[PDB]
Amino acid sequence: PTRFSKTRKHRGHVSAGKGRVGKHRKHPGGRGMAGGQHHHRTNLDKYHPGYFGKVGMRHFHLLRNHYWRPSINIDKLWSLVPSDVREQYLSGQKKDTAPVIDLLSHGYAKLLGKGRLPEIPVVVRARYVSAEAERKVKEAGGVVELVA
Amino acid sequence: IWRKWHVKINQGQKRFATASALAASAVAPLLMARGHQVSTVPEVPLVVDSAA
Amino acid sequence: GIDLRWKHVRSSHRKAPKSDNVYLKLLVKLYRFLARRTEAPFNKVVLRRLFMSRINRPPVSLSRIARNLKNGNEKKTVVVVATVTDDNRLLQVPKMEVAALRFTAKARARIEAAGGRTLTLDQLALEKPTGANTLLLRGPKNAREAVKHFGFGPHKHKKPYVRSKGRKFERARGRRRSRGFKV
Amino acid sequence: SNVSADLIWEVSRNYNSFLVKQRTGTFSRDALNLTNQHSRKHAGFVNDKALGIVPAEKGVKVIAKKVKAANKPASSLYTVTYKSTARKAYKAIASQAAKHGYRADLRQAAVARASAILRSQRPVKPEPPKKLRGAAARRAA
Amino acid sequence: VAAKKHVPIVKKRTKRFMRHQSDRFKCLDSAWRKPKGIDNRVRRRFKGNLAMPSIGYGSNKKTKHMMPSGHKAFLVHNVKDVELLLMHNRTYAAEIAHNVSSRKRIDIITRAKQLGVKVTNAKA
RNA sequence: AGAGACCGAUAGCGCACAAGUAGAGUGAUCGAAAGAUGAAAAGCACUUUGAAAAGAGGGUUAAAUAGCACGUGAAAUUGUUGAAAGGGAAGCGCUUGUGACCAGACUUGCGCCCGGCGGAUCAUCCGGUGUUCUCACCGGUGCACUCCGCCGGGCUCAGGCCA
RNA sequence: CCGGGACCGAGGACCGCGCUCUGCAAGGAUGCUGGCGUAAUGGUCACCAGCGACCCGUCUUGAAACACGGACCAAGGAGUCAAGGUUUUGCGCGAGUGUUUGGGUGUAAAACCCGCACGCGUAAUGAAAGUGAACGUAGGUGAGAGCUUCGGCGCAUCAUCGA
RNA sequence: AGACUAAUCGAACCAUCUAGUAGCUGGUUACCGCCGAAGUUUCCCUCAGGAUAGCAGUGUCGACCUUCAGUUUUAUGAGGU
RNA sequence: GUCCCACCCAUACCCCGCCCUCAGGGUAGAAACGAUGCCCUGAGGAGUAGGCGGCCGUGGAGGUCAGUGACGAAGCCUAGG
Repeated sequence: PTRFSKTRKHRGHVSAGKGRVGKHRKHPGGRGMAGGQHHHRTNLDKYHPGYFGKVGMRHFHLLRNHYWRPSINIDKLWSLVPSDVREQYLSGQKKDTAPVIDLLSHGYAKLLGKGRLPEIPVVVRARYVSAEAERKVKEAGGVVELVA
Repeated sequence: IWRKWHVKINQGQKRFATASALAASAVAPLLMARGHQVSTVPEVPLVVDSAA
Repeated sequence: GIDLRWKHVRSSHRKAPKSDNVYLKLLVKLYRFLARRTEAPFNKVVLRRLFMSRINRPPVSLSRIARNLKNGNEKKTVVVVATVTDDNRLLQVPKMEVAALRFTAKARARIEAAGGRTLTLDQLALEKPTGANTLLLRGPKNAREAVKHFGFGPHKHKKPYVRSKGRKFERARGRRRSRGFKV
Repeated sequence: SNVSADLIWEVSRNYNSFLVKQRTGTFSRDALNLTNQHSRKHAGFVNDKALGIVPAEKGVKVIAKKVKAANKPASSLYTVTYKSTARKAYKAIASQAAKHGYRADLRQAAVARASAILRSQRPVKPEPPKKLRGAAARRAA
Repeated sequence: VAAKKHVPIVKKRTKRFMRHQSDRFKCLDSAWRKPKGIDNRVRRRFKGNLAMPSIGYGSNKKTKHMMPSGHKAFLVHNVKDVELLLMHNRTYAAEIAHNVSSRKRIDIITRAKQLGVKVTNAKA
């Protein structure tokens, strides 16, 4: 909508708000990132430190699929079972059954461990697992298998 | 010819907005203020028999 | 002449909401009345927060309210002029009595399943018109992604605007000391 | 509920099909609006109880709203025609307004509108012919 | 019918704020325009030049928009419009639109004479 | 072939018209201006002055203030008539004066007393209907120191401009 | 303590502070009287008169300049659109969010419905192989709006010592 | 003779690339209200120009925190005109 | 050259009226209100480059005035309001 924009309030004032001494010429300073090392160095060194230079080794023909392994913490593990079944377990009316959660189906590969866990035995099937995660799931009463 | 002619809005807001309109369609003071001639109609939500 | 340093200096805080919600306008009328004809500072503070903008009213969560429900507060009224959301980590929800601006679908369901009550601000003024036995809460104001870029500079440990994250982007010179200098 | 007189005023406080806005004041063309001003106090089509006066063939015709049958406009208007005497009509209207708490603030306005309608229903007096002063005195000669 | 009682009417000015240099060029309407030149005389407020419209020239808020008789103008188009002035005999005055047929004009004046409303543009 | 929150004769393609035409250059090439009488030509018979172009009468039309220089017809610029000023510029701002021209406002309203005229019908009660359930409408009775409309006389209050 | 003169009369039931206290000069002007009811008061325009008044736009420390453009009039005439960022305002949902590449259907370029994948976010750090977030009621200290059984509990945020 | 090559020659004329680039001249269209500057520091084949800090506007938020001050008094230090 | 009386006028100072901007208050067992309204109180008003707010006009689109018009719409002229 152009009916309310600052260009409609400039009609009648010569120079259209761009100044009388500096007249808004075409390209004073150069096009693009010109002068990066010469007259725009102050900007490129107060901000963006690290722009120039080379670092690290290179890698020909990277295939991103080789590096697919999304993770999941340990406090969100209980959010993988439906709500109605979940409340039955946490409220304490089963006492004799344990859920076998399969991370791979729900789209996870590694089970990291960050939070706490309630003292109910479970069974986890993962591709990768961390040292801290293993300890917590084991002291709760369950075990973790490797499935590939 | 490549200015932005059409626009895109959320389906949630579409349904919210159309629901609000149906609700206001049952308030007789609004019917008058918008310009209709309903000073005769028996009930403000009309429902015909459907046999007719 | 009068030789002053300031003149015709406007205020600095909002004096009316900039939104045009019809239901929100009703709240403002009601609390204008209450704050004018009462002496409880609870009413005046609630009035001002009704004007604020979405970045000045951050969301609170069941865990944050649950934190303040300890050490002898299990029977006060929590009031939050903001949205109230659910927390997927709190495994067992205590018994509460909340008065908020709007809840989420799951947040409302879980509170009423534990055996509490969810109110609105009009009902709150009808039950406790002076704020007795209440406690006001806020959300985390500095928890936006856009606040980690403020005041960027050398020796500041802030976040830069980069189009991607990886090896080739703003690492070579000025960060590591092995290529020139460091910040 | 979520509907009320106050809410309806919020929706129509800015524009409605009964409004006539131009420079030097705004007016409203309603049947149930006394004094034809645009205000919450006088907007009849929003309040749950209002009054209106319309000139009949010999007298006035007073109309009010029945708070119970609000969702049925066919029978939601109490109508009575006063055609007997000015003073008796004045008394009946004032009592109808401010005796049972049915908008006791429109008493003074209801009486005044009745006075205007009856005042206009009289036979008019003839205007006296104009004069011409200096301009047309020369022309008439 | 005379209008309501009111305080006396003061105007504070009667001239029309003509535009600088409109008496010398024919391609310059006399509507006022802000002179925005570097070294203009009127913009610098020299002595002996045209004045400039300020906000200190405004009129009293009680006597704003009233014609010298005491009423305020109201533009009407048909007979249903002059009926909106039923409750305002002593404050407003009707004014017939310029695109109304001659028959409609005489019809309106009859209804207005009954209602006791002053009409300004009434054909002699 | 169908459409548009597009342009409306200096716009929209260079072209709404005998336009890639008229015209320029040895040549490759360059390349315009120009829409609208009236519903219907009913496109002015006849007389008269003039060498003729044309003019004046007289005609057609709702209109010739539409006459093939044709719908509407602004400004720059020009003619006639009417008013006024001018000793090496004119124009302009503040304030009176003379002359010309002109919009408003007032020309009654309310109330009381006496006399006259005309009418259906004041308070009250009974029946029916509606409604905000105590306030009203309709029908009947009510019949002159009650009520209403008009006229005549007298009286109080108010109402325009300058002092 | 007594005279003489000038300019002004804002407000619109009572409510107050008071005094010389059947009242008052105390929170803002009333009383009596005269002429005229129209060109008389008032307004617009033209001209004479007293005082004042250098040509606009622009660059420049400095413009009325012996600095540049401008004979006059009418129409045309200059910060826009797309992709990608960023902060702020309004809105919907909320640990999730996003229908429209596509399918179903239709009063047909409109409106309405559907879901597998996918994008952003929920986890960082190293060049890399790799590893991967709770001792405490998610810590201690000084301030903090608000609440409070008056003892205290202390949101957001600021400073500091720790994990 | 840098002379002539269609009134054109120290490199003809015609169409396209082409709306070729410009740190340089010229212009940049209605009204009212409130606030209101700089020609200075550092860097650049920088000196008719840019980035950076400063001066300015708008939007707010925390309290109404009771803190502050181009100033004076009292006590106590430094200076080489 | 020194001293002493009276007098003259700035957009400066004092008092009063009016306009706007900013700040502080009152107004629902509503006989109530363009609550974006009304009422009470105090101070201030210069401005290029520049920033923000409010309003007025033009060509088109949706809704509404049951809008105007051959008994005369649009347009144009007018020391007439």
